[PDB]
Amino acid sequence: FHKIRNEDLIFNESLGQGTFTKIFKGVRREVGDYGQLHETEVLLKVLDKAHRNYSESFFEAASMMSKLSHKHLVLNYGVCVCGDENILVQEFVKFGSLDTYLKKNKNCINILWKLEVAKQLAAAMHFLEENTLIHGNVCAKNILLIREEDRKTGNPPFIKLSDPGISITVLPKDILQERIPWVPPECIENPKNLNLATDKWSFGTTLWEICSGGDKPLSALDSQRKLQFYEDRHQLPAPKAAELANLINNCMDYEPDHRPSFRAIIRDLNSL
Repeated sequence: FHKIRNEDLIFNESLGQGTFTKIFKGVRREVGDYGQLHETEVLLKVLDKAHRNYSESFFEAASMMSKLSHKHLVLNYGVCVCGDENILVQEFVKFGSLDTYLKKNKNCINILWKLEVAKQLAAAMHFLEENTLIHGNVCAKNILLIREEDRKTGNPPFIKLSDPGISITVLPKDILQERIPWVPPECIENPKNLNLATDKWSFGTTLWEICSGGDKPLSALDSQRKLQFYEDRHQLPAPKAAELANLINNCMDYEPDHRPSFRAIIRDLNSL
């Protein structure tokens, strides 16, 4: 990761928090192409100082993801590790996270919009799978809406998959349990079971979010009941708009080896 000086960063408003992180809108002063000076809007992810021991995991998968370039993968500009800070400097996406967008615009999002977003996410995951790169935290909160749909000009929405944050292989067990049903059953059993098949399960959970107007699956269950949901081998309910329900359940297969390739997933989506 390219190193950015704290002096070139301005922190502005808080945009919320992730796991052991705080998120801010900011500005980066930089010299761009042709030597032109820019003041570039950025997204700043700050690891909590109290959790500095997660800094290696905080940067790792993000870095590996940034070693591959792809139109559906978020751009990381670099890191700021001046002083006692651990900061990821990321492109600022105009419309933010998909989960909030789905809820704010539920009445204005139809099946064709959901199908296009599902196809784009599948394309990103197929690219990762072909590169045998595990993401590890596929969820609607980690999908960013670059561009809104514009029916008047035929433009579909356009999304990017963002970074996974600190890996589930190092997070406390109580946090993994709260992340059911995004974290697959084999990873609740053993977080070291994280593998490519992990992302297929979470992708199914993410499709459920996309189809459920930003509802969170199993949000009414506490961690104990989320555990028993997996022990009883339950599946998620079909979303009211159930067009993707079979694909969701096919991806959320309790046998990791039976989860379909993203090539097959893309073929299924194209058939709808």
